[PDB]
Order: sequence, then C-alpha cells, then structure tokens
Amino acid sequence: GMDTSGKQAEAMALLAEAERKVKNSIEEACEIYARAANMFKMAKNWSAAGNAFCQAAQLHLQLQSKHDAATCFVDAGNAFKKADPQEAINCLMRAIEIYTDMGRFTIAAKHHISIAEIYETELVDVEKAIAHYEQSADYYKGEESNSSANKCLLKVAGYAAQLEQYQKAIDIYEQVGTSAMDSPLLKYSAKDYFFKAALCHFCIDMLNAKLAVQKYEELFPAFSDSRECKLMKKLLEAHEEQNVDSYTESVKEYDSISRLDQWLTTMLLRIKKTIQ
Amino acid sequence: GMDTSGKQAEAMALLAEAERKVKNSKIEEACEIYARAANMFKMAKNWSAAGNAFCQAAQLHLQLQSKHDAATCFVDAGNAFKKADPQEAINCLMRAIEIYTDMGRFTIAAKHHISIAEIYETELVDVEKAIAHYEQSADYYKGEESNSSANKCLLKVAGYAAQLEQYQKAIDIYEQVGTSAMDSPLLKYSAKDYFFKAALCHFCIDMLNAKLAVQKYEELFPAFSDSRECKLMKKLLEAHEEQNVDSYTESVKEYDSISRLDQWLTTMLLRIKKT
Amino acid sequence: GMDTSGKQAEAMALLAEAERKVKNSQSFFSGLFGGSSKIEEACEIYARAANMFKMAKNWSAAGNAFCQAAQLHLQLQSKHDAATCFVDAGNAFKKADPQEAINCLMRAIEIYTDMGRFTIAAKHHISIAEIYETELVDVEKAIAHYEQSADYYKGEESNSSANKCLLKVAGYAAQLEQYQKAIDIYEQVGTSAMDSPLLKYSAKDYFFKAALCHFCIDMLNAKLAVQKYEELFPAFSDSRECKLMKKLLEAHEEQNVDSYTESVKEYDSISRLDQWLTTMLLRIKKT
Amino acid sequence: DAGIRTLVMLDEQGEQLERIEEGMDQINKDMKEAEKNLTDLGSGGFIRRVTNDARENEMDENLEQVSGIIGNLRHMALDMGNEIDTQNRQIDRIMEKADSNKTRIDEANQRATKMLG
Amino acid sequence: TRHSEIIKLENSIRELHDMFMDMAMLVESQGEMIDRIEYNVEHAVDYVERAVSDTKKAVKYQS
Amino acid sequence: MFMDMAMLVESQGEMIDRIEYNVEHAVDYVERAVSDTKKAVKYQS
Repeated sequence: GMDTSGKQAEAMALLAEAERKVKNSIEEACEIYARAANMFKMAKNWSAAGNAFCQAAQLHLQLQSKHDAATCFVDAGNAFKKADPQEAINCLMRAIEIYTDMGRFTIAAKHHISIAEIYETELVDVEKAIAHYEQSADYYKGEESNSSANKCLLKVAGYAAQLEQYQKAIDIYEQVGTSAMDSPLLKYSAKDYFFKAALCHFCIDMLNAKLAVQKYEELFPAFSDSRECKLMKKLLEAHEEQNVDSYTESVKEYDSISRLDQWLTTMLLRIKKTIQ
Repeated sequence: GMDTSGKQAEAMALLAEAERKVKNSKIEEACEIYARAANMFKMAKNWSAAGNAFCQAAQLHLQLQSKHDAATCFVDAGNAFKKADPQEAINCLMRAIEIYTDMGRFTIAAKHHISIAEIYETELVDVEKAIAHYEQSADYYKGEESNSSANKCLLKVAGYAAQLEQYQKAIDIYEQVGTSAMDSPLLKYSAKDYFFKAALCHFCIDMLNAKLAVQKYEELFPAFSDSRECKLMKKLLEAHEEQNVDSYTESVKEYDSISRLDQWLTTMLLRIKKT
Repeated sequence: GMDTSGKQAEAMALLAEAERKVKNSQSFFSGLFGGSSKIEEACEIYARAANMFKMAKNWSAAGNAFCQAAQLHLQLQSKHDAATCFVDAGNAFKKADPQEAINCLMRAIEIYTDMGRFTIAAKHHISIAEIYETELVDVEKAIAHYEQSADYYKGEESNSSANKCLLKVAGYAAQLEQYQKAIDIYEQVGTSAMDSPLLKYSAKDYFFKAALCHFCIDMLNAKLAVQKYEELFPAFSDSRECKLMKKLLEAHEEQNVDSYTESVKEYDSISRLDQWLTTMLLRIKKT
Repeated sequence: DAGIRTLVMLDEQGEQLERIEEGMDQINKDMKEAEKNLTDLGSGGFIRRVTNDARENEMDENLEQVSGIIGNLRHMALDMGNEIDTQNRQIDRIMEKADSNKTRIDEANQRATKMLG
Repeated sequence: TRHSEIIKLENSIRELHDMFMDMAMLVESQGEMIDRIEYNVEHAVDYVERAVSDTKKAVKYQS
Repeated sequence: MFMDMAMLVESQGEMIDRIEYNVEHAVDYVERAVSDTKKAVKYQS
C-alpha cells in the first residue's frame, strides 16, 4: 500500500534534511530524527528505526541532555528488541548505566529484569539471567521492595536448583520461607517453600533430607500436619528399603490427589533414578 | 418542557453573540467564545446543532496556532456527533487519530480506533469494516507491548471471523491466544476455554480431523482432559459418529443445566448439529 | 570483586576532592565573592559520593555524605533540600546505624511540620515507630509515635489510616495488661466499622477481641458485654466466635478446665490460632 | 480471611486514589493561574444412607457447613468486584489531566525561551 | 433433592470462578496502567523543576 | 485463585502509595514557585 513507500521516502527525506542541517555546523536535527524514526515505526520498518533513535540520542547527549537521552536510548532498545536482541541488550545496558548514575534504582532494576527476560526467552543463557535477576533483586532490596526481591530470589533459586548446586536453592528457600511464616497473609503458602528445600536435600543424600525435615518440622509445627510431610516420610521409608514399587505407588497416589508442577516430577524422577 | 426551550434560546443567543464578536488577536477570543457557545449548546442538548457548532469551533481553532486543542476539540465533536450522522463523527475521529499518531501517541490512537470500530459495528451492519479498525488497533497495541488490549482485539476479530465462516483465521487466533495464555503464569485458568472454542470451529470443516485436533490439544495441555468441555465435545463427536439426534441433544441439555450457553455458542452448536 | 575496591577508591578520591573544594571555597569567597556556585558544586560532589557509596554497599559512608550535604545545604538557607538530605540520612543510616537515623528523622519531621505538611510528618513518625518496634522492645515510644501519627491523620481527615494506627496502639496496650484502653479502642472501631459496606464483614472480629480483652477483667461483665454486642449486631450470633465464647464461659463457670482446653484445641485445629490470642487464652486459663 | 483483607485494603487504595486525583486537580489549577499571572507580568440431607451409621452423619453435616460458607463468599466476592470497576475509570481520568499538565509546562517553557530572543 | 442441592453448589462455584477471572484480568490491566502513570508523573516533576531552575538562574543573571 | 489475587492487589496498593508521595512533593513545589512568582511580580512592579 501507499503506507510503506510513502513513509519510507518521507523518512529518508527527513534523515537527509537532518544530515544537511548538522552539515551546516541543532535541536531541529534531533526533532527531525525523532519524527523520521517515528514514521519508520509506523512503516513497520522495525530495523533502522533504532538506528535513527540512537543517532538522535547521541546528538542530544552531545549538549549535556541526559534524561531525554536515556528515554530515547530505552526506546531504541525496545525497538531493536524484536529486530535484533543484542543491540536491545546494549541500549538497555547504556540506559541502566545512566539511570544508576542518577540513582533511579527502580528503573535500573526494571531494566535488569527486562534484560534477564530477553536473555532467557530468545537467547539461550541462564547464568546471565541469574546475574541480572540477582542484581535487580539487590537493587530492590536496597529500595526495600520486598515482594519484587522475593520473586527474583525465588526465580534465581529455581534456576540454580534446576542446573546449579542445591546449596543456593536450600539457602534461598529457607530464607524466604522463614520470612514468610510470620506474615499474616502469606503464612499459608510457607509450607510450599520448605517442602521444596527438603526435596533438594534428598538429591544429595537421604540422611541429609531426614535431618532437614526433622529440623523444619521442629521449627514449623504446622508443617507436621501438612500432607507433604507425610508424603516425604513415606517416600523416605520406601527408599530406605530399596523398594521402588512403594516409591512409585506413593508418587502416583499423590499425583492422583493433586497435579504436579513438572518441577516436582523432575526432582522425583532424579531421586528415583538414584534409588538403585 | 420549559427547560429545553430556555437552554436552546440561551445557547442560540450565545452563539449569535460569539459570531458577532469574531466578525468584529481576535482569533483566540473568537475560538474561546465559540467554545463557550458550543458548550452551552451541549448543555442545551441539541446534539446535531451542538456538534456542528463544536466542529466549527474546532476548525476555527485549527485556524489558530495549536494542535492539542485542535485534537481535543475534534474528539469532542466526534463524541457530540456520536448520536448524529455517523459519517461526520467517523471523519472527525479519523482526523483526530491521524493527528495523534503524528505526535507518536499510539495508545490514544488505538483507543480512538476501537471507539470508531465500536460505533461502526453497533450503528451500521458493516462488520468487515470494523474488522479493519480492530486489526489496526490490535497492531498498534501489540507494537506498544500492551498484551491485554491486543488479546482483546484479537479475540473480538476472531469471533467475528468465526461468525463470518472464516474458520481458519478464527482457529489460528484462538490457538495462538490459548497457547500464549497457557504460557503466562496468570490467566492460565481461562486458556482451556479458547481451545474448546477452536475445536467447535474446526468441527465445521469436518469430524474426522476433530479427533486429531482434540488429541493434539490433549497432549499439549493435559489438564484440558479434566475440563468438562473436553468430555462434552468428545461425547458429542462420538454421538455424531452415529446418526442419532437424541444423544447430543441430551448431552447439551445436561451441560446447559449447570450454565446457560451463550448466543454464539448456541448458534455454532445448532449449525453443527443440524448437519 | 572489583566493585568493592574500585568504588571505595574512587569515592575516597572524589570525597577528598570535594573536601579540598570546600576548603578553597572560603578563600574564593573572601578574595572574589564567587557566591554559592562553589558551595552548590561541592554539594553536588557530596551527593554523588553518597550515591556511589550506596552502590558500593558502604552504607555508613553514604549516610555520612548525605548528612554532610544536608548540613551544607541547610547552611545555604535551603531547608527543603536540607530536609530531603536529612531523610536521606534517615533511610541510609537506617540499617548502618538506627540511632543516627532516629535523630535524622526527628530533624526531618521538625522541618516538615514547620510548614504544616502533616502527612509527611506522620509517615516519618510511623517509620520511627517501626524502627523502635522491630529492633527494640521499648513499646512505650512506639505507642507514643503511633498515637502522634494517628492524631495527625485524624487532623488531616484521612480516615481508614488513623484507624489502623489506633488498632496497633490498642493491640500493643492490651499486651501491657492495661485493658481499658484496648476495650475502648476495639469497641469504638467496631461500632465505626459496622456501617461501612466493605468493612462490615470484618467488624465482627473486632468485637471478639474486645470481649476476650473484657474476659480477663471478670466473667460477669464479659457475659453482659456479649449480650450487649449481640443485641446490637445480631449477625454476630452466627459467627463461630459467639459459640466458642459461650462454650468457654460454660466450662469456666464450673471450673471445668478439661472442657475449656478441649474446646480451645478443637477451635485451633479447625483454624490455627494467633500468638496474641494464644497468650490471651493462656492468661485467662490461669484462673 | 484473604477475601476480607483484599476488601479492606482495596478500600484504602480507593481513598488514596481519590486523594491523588484531588492533588492533581489542585496542581493543574495552580499551574494555570501562575502561567496566566506570569504572562500578565509583561436441605434434608446430602448423602444417601446405605448403612446409616455415625460416619454418614458428620459427612453430611460438613457438606452443610461448606454450602453455607460458599453462599457468603458469593455475596462477598461480588461486592469486591464492584469497587475495582470504579477505580479503573478514576485511574484513567487522571492520565489525561496529568498529561495535559505536562504538555502545558513544555510549551510554557518554550514560550518563556522564545519571547526573550 | 440430591440433584438440586448438588447442581446449586456447582453453579455457585462456577459463578465465583467466572467473576474472579474477570476481576483479576481487570486488575492486571489496571496494574499496567498505574505503572505508566508513575513514570509519567516522575518525568513531569523532573522537567518542571529543571525548567524553573533555568528560569531562576537566567533572571538572576539578568538581575 | 484467592491466594493468587492477594499479592497483585497488595503490590498495586504500595505502588499507589509511592505515586501519592511523588504527587505531594510536586504540589508543594508548585505552591512554593507560585509564592515566589507573586513576590517577584509584586515587588518589581
């Protein structure tokens, strides 16, 4: 349709006009660049719109402007998000650096979360996602935003248990559960976290899991009443006899009563495989 | 009624005096006084005349050096004409949308696109015309990363296409939205429904491939098995395998006993069952 | 990692440069009367030093820089930025040194209330009460701060926020074995909350607590208070609370400790009990 | 308990939202006045009884209780929903205002720089 | 009697379900919307402060 | 689902509180600037 060709031609004309204006040597050039990038965005030419945005941001930063420069850098980053993830990462890193320089820690943490998200979803990398999530959690905890920090720590612990050693998962789950028990609204969920921790201990050895569950049961009396406690006690007893059939029966019955996360399935499969 | 006549007379007099004042620097005062006269007409509640005066004042403001005021007056005139000739309101709101897009405010442009699509579909019978506006708004929202609004627009357009018998677009949109919702930690509970709907549309094409489609949905989403929708649809397909009308009628009556079926679902069910 | 050493070294260098700048500022002013450009620039360096120290996890240095900047900008008659930096100290020293954060927040509160900005003063008072409560068991200061914040909020006509402060004050006072204040606050809030559409559902709970807080005084007045509450809020009868109180009263009327304990155990089994309720029940059982 | 906490804290959120709306309106009015002045400067059972027995009683009674509680939830939940809707509208209504406010200062500042030279 | 009571219970459960989904989706939309306003107002306040500071410095330079 | 709704609502509430603080700061500064402008215009005239 007319949109593609017309907007592309107008964008090229505006880019040439801004280039000529700077060739005379200034805010007018930045305005022309911003308008041309906007029309590029309308034209669906996702690529090369971030290029114009970056050029405008650099030109504006040339005259000591930092706020609008950071906003346009973030704009170019999100524009490149779909067209080119790597340059989106770079633009977001620049914006994070500047925002941290002015000390707007919430914006930096949000951008770190976005960076971790793009890294984990499109590209394949867990360590970078873990580091970015940890940085965002540290920023938020410094800003005492407890819920976001808890979410980030839970995600990091989940990934660490998924691939990394279980000590990080043990620590994070224990800390989060301990913080959660006292909370009036959140107390009900606390059990969950504790349960997860216990399972990770089982991956190391049965005796470590036994001592950990004993300590948790002592610490949290309600945990004794949890169906989870009964399930782990039964599973540990079955494992202690090298009897796989009881293991399978208990797992199947528990799944029948309630569906599985597919994380518990993975951990239980790992534990069963090592029963020998 | 006395009130209508009094307000009409007062607004007529105010607009006449405004015209005299403008006819007598002067552009700003003329625009302001015309705005006051159009507001008094709005209180007089003569929708056609009030909207006409508002749009004339908007054009005069366009004559004045300002854009935001121009767009605001345009949207106000479109709202006033909402209860008048749809073409004039559509044109004014389209100009306002263009003016807003030119500034880069895509969110308000998409909102206005949705509004004009709504008036187009509710007032006139043209549905395909509203499809274009809905798709444009959905594209704008997706570009701005507003997933909820894009999902709403996609659902509406997919439902309209399914009603229009373009089952391919409906099935594609339904499957995409269902899988996207399934991925999200929240809204997952609703995902099942989308899948179910798709099956019905897919049944319009044939019955044999419906079995494969339901099996694919089952393996992709095991929880869908426990949903009453899966049981109902498999029972309906099995009953349809034999040319007996009573079986599916009883099944649908049993399902309806719990919850009333919507008009779209009932129409689709009647279409499938009658043939 | 590199962060600690690098940030520390750069922050020390920048802070020393700022100290030299402020030292030379007096000479510049005496010889040329440069104005406040040097002082403003020094304050900028100091604020940057504080923020970098915060990034470097060195909270004490950041707090010291914030306090210095507060003092310097207060010396420039800018009480608003001085109060902002006082609150910066209050939130930076909060973890490094709670006591310093206390006086910083008092200074900020005084500055703010000087202009009548009561909401910010009430928020700071609430923060200070929280600081007192979380670390120290000096309940009395927490009660005083909460009462002051509640009075400020009431003076601002912002209801539903002074209410929570009054509930906290009453709950803490009830722990000190002074029951009249707790009874009065609980009954007042309950009677206020009956009429609210949204809060109505919760109102019953308050009455329960009051009656329990009225139980330690003596059995007879608790019975009569139960009658008074029930006649005013008939729906209260439906709640399990009335049944539990009636059963406990019947058990205690004949010194039947076993029945009382069994009923308490059953109720806890159905729904886990709170530490406050557990303590109150244990105190009542002593009789 | 979760339902009740949600209701009360939603009420608090609504109060805060109204407060911010009032503050924003005040800001807009003050800004306009200042700009103009500066310009001028120039049910019988639930379980069938196959064998009766005490076991069949408590079961049924539990169900009874369950049903009652569910009833309450309905009304409870319904009420909560209403609140959210109102908030939605009010929230929207602030953006426009605030946005306009911002725009004003921009042009105002631009004008403040264009009259000088 | 069994059918009536059981179906009534199931219908009530379904009603609660549907309305909870609707309200939670509305809450999500509201959350995004509030996220937007925060940054909008922050930028507005920062820019007005910057502009007024420029005004003070300029007027004091001229006087 | 009830437990799931709770924390969303709580987060919304705290975030509203932050916005409210920002708005109070903005309005206070606006009032102070208005007072300064009044002083300047009255005394210079």
